[PDB]
Amino acid sequence: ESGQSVDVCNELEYPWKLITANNCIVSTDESRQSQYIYRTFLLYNTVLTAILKQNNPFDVIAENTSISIIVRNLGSCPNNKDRVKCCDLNYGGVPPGHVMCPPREITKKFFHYAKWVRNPNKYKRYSELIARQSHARDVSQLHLLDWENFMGEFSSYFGLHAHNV
DNA sequence: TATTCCAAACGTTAAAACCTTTAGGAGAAGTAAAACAAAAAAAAATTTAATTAAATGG
Repeated sequence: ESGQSVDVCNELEYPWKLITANNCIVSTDESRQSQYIYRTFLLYNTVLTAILKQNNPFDVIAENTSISIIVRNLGSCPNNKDRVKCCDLNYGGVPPGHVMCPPREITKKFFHYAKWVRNPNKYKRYSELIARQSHARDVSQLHLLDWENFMGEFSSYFGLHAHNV
């Protein structure tokens, strides 16, 4: 009851809603974290594309593309192996090196969440994917910790307040 | 001792395909009636003998 609950998937007018309702799903905190990670890594991909003097392999949503093979291509970042070796990439701006090296399993679960889009109607098959507890509690919570570490260090790297989420 | 990924079996959720149940139309044998013609059986009429009714007659 508390807060603004008027935003419901019954967004028609009294009779027309009485006839049919908007397509909708169940939202829960864990899928919300999945979405946060998703949007933030979309932002990260956009910034890479912007400062890149080469293509951005992390920007292709095709099928045969697999985060596994791309990871195998690029590999763990030197000063932090949990990250990825984006330091060697080619930027039109001066290479910041390690600065652009996100974690590993975070990107894995990001890609698996992304490949959801093929059939959104099977929403639950990936609704929670990134932050799933499939112990695994430690694994996924520390993955969230690593992701938010990347988020904050990026934000500080460009003066962005951590509160802009 | 204890990693590290790299590969690999397994479960579960959708898609797709498949069998199902019912519904509408299509001939198809089966029953039946339509009709056909002999056969049998009944009916109809026939003719004589017998009977009686009546006139002729001991």
